[PDB]
Amino acid sequence: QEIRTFSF
Amino acid sequence: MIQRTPKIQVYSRHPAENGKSNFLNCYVSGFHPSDIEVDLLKNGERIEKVEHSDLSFSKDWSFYLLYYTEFTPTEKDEYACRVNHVTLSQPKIVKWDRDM
Amino acid sequence: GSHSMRYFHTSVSRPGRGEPRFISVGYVDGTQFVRFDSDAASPRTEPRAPWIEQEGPEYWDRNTQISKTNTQTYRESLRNLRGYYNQSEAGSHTLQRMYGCDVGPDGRLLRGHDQSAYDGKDYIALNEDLSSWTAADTAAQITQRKWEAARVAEQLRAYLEGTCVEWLRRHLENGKETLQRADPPKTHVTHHPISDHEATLRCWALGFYPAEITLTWQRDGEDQTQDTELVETRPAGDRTFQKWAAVVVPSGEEQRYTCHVQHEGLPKPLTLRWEP
Ligand SMILES: [Cl-]
Ligand SMILES: [Cl-]
Ligand code: NA
Repeated sequence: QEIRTFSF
Repeated sequence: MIQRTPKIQVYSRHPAENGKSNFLNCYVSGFHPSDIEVDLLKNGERIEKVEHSDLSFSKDWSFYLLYYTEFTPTEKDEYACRVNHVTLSQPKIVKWDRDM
Repeated sequence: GSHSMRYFHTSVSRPGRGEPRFISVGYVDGTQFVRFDSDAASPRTEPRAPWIEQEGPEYWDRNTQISKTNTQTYRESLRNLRGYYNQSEAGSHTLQRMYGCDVGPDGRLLRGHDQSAYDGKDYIALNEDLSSWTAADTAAQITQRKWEAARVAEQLRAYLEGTCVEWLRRHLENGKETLQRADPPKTHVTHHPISDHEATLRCWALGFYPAEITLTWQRDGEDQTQDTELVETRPAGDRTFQKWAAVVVPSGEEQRYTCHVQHEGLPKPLTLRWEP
């Protein structure tokens, strides 16, 4: 499963 | 910004045997940015409906793609890959050579 | 041997041509197993290897929702990055990110990864400690401070040490007949006359998996690194890889050259010579 990306 | 021009290899999936159906590959790699135009050619003419891999990249962030299609090598037919990229002023044509 | 699960994320702005495309691909070692593309007619996490197809609808739904949210998050990130570099709205830019986990033969965590690049240049990376960041420049320091304030490293550490390795182990078991099978190279040496004075010896490795391989030429037992043309390992399209290494040799001296092959699928390393 993937993880959410965090806003740069 | 800094851009990177594609490396190109043209080759068959299986060992080439004249008259035996095979797959013709054009592997483009080492390039940045990711937009790129790749055609496979038979006797100088663009082969229709060529398929390609999903865009991904190497550890150095440069992109790679595999373009591929069925082909039947013969003594006389000429195959090639034609590549255009922002780093290229003219399309680059690499001929298929069964020794490479 | 050792194994990895990695996701490769590419987002590319294209002003005047809609919103930035986001594509995610997932790999176990050299085997792609999923894709998501915001430019697909119906964007969805899609299987790309047979062994993943057995995952239930919850897997596909959850990953699709994560990826659809990621499309928006990466678009926000591209807008932020453009500002951090004082860049015009006219230009196209690329944001790449790779993350995932490595395990050893025992399935235990070796290390985790979360690294990003902007326009092909390293931007920010999670350090191997999974607790601190390395920022490339004062723009990336803005992202670092934002991720420090939000405790992002702690969230990534929890994922990398838990979810990531648990899923990698699951994939390795479900796809064991391929993912845990090393296929050795089929090897041979060809000879290509150049002139009366010289010929090329080319050592081929075909049909191998995974891509890691050592392929070298020696002359009189001395490695010929500078004088060897070594092409990039290339995909055949049947999961396997190909590679060759070539040396230019004086006529009549061919038997002084040996090609050496090491690969996980081989019971023993190989030594080959041209056999006329
Ligand atoms: Cl080549
Ligand atoms: Cl989307
Ligand atoms: Na060629």
